[PDB]
Amino acid sequence: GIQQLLAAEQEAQHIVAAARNAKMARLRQAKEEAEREIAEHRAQVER
Amino acid sequence: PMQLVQIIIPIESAHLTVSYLGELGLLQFKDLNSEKSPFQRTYAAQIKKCAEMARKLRFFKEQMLKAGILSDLEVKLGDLEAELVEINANGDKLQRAHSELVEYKLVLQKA
Amino acid sequence: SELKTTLDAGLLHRGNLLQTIGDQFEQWNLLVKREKSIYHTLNMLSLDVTKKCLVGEGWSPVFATKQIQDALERAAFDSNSQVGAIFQVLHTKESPPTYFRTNKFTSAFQEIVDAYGVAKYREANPGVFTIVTFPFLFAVMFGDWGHGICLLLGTLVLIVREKKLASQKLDDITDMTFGGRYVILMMALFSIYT
Amino acid sequence: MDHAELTTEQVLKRDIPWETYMTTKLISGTGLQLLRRYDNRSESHRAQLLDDDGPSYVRVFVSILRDIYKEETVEYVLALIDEMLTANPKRARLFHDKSLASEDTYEPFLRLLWKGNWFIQEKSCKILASITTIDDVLKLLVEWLCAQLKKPSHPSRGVPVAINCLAALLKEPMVRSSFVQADGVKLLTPLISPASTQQSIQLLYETCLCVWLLSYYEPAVEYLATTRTLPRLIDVVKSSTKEKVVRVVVLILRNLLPKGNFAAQMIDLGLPQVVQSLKAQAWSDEDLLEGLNQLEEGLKDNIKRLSSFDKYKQEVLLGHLDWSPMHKDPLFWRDNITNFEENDFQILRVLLTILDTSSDPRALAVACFDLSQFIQYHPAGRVIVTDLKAKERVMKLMNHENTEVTKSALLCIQRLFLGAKY
Amino acid sequence: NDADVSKQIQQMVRFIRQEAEEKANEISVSAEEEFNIEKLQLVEAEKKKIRQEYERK
Repeated sequence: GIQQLLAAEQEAQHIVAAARNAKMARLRQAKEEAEREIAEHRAQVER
Repeated sequence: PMQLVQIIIPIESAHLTVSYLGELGLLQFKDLNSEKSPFQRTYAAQIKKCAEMARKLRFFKEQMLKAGILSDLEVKLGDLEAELVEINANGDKLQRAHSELVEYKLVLQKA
Repeated sequence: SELKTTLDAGLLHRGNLLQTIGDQFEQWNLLVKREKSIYHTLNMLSLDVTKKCLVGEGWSPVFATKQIQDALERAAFDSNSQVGAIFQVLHTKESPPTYFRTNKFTSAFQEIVDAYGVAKYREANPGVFTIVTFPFLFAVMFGDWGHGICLLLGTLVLIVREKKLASQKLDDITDMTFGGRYVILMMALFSIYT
Repeated sequence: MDHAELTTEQVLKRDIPWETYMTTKLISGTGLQLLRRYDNRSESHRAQLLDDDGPSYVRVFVSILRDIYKEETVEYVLALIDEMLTANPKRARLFHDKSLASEDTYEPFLRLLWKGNWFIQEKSCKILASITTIDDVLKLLVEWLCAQLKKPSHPSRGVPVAINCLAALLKEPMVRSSFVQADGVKLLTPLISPASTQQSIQLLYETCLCVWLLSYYEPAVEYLATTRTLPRLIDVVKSSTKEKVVRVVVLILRNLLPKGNFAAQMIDLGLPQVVQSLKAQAWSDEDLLEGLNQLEEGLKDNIKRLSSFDKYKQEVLLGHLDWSPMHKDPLFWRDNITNFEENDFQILRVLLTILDTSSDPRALAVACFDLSQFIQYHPAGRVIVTDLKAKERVMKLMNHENTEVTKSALLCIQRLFLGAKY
Repeated sequence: NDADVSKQIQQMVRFIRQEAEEKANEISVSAEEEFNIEKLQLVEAEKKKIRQEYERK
């Protein structure tokens, strides 16, 4: 009952924490990847 | 022979469930959350807003009774009360102007 | 004269508006009563954010709980919610207050008898015997078969006019007397027999 | 998902003895043996058989199941394939392997589109999950909806199952851009407001999350601009109690907020009032409340632009006056008095003629409310209105029907009246 | 048990579906969109600067 209901709440909280971390993870990963891509694009200008 | 009943009404229909229960009425309310005062509590802040709306509605009803009337909803009632108050103020101002002009007319006629 | 005419027009418009304003406030009174009841329930009963629902416990008649909880759950489901309300039972060592069901005629006698107190959920209810015992004893002190007829006739008019009486208000003593019309009629019949 | 699970039950319950059909040549004999092995990959994992370790063996069996066209035969295998992508113990790798191998991906494509409605839903689910340009091409105005939805309901029986396939495409931005070229956008906005489901939030949430991704795509933003009742769809999502469902409607609205469209929503649908109503609505998510405050800030910037138009008397010119918050507001009205009196109340005089005759009683009422603002600031402005006959119209207009027209006309009659007699 | 356990499982399913499919999905998709836009917003300026340097050369 109360313990059974608490498990769903704990799972929801864990999923919320994962989603919160996903923002920073995606931001940093995209920043690095697009830095590499922009470096390649700037190299293209040299060619 | 009554007995305890424990249930949970989801917030998606908590107000609807409360209204449906109050349509007939079977179980008395508990008192667990009453120790937190009208200060926030579970929904006492919402209860405070509802009480303010009810006070506005009561003021409107008292004004209507004083006017001899016959007896989102809270917002509409407040708007109607404000309109009635404005109409009464306009009527009072016009009556005062009429009284002043009548006094001036009487004084000028006597002169 | 112009200012008086303007004031009269404004007063007429205000009265016309108030004619419907009072009609709206008639139902707004019940709306405010329901809002106050919901507010009292919210301030008295807590809730669980984890359950995302208002939860608690309270006394309810078992016969009533056999249908009332199911009806509430069905209404909650019909309220377009993802799931209806619960109907689970609860247990505790405390003895909740309870009241025996009151009939239309037995209500007055039950209220008169209950002025001494209450009992457990299904404990002794002396009102059952006293509903007839009090007429069975008060008759002797006023036994005269020329006045009991008058008392019954006086009670009879109250019973007949009950349809209009239930709407129109009366004097506080008159209202208290009208509240026990059936009991008065029974006592008058017993007095006539005595 | 429970909805995926209920469809997955119908198939895995009903049994299909391939080897009898294989003798009839309906299915390959090796494929028939493979189909039993693919379903029992979990049993092989319990036995620790080497077959469970190899993704290719299950992928070959999945390809044979994909080839079968009959819905019952395909479902008894497609449901197992859907379970395999869900369960690590049975054929967890095969789903990624099937996409990697050209033949297995082609077999899923053959299963996709033309198939039994239960099988078509199952096939259009495994193909959608990464573990594709061909999948984007398979998407069309009818889509898998011509079978996943209530028409040809079979087991999937649900527009949301078709919407789930659309939501999967939303994840690939180019595929969403391709889906923008496809029509059904007007149907999608009404469909997003799905009201009937086991969970009310589930019915509209899947459409809502996809709508936020749709806002990001610029071609889909152009499609969104064409779509109408966007405020009504958002309002129905706001009406839905679940905070997350409303938050997705709010997140999409904030991400795609166009100041012009938002101002139009504020002027007609009271979007700023709706932001106040968002605070009035209970919201579990902090972000949803934060978004409502953000919406009011953006609405306030739009109101400042509206105030400049009100002083410019842009509505006066069009004779297409509407209530707006700034014109009613006193501080804006005090500045507006001088702007309305451009030269001897020339701009006001045009409004006075519009007040005397208007396309709508409410439009005349809007002019009367503006006249009450100007009359309060300057008594002489009312005298010009009397010359325009607006004052004469006001007294009859109070008698005239319509709540807005009567209330504004009564205010105009009293506004003149207070000043005539002192 | 019975109605009680049915309500419990319904509450669990509703909570998981509201938190995951409606909310957590919204945060994830917002994060993905921010990842798409934000660094390209600086890549454009870097490209403009590179073009200016190439023009000077």
